[PDB]
Amino acid sequence: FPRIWLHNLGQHIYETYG
Repeated sequence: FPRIWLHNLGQHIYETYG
């Protein structure tokens, strides 16, 4: 489940387009 540490990685993308 992406909910694991794979979920915090999605937050990085936001900074790239933030």
